[PDB]
Amino acid sequence: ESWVSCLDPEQVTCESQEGTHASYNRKTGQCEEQKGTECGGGENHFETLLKCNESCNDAPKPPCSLEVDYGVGRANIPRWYYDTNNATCEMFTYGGITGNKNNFESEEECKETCKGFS
Repeated sequence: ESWVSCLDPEQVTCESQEGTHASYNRKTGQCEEQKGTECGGGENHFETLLKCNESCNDAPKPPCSLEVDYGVGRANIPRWYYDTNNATCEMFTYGGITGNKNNFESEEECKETCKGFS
């Protein structure tokens, strides 16, 4: 149940080693890379960003509880994301770069999952 690590307190960074790891930052609602080797904190850390993303995709946490993330690529794939700041579903240009749980195929899906569709 690696999705547990996703929903655990963030792993604390470390200035001992130069090695880096992935961790789900609840303040931004996305997986981020940071330097450190398990120098205290929670179990919220992963081998890489893909492992983090997949773990947080398997997490029960509603997609509407995460912020908009359509990647930072240069693709042009229309997809729907929930805006947590304006509390509304909008279409964004998917860049093709990973993402997070907040990722919908349709406006209906977005709204219904905010209602609590599961």
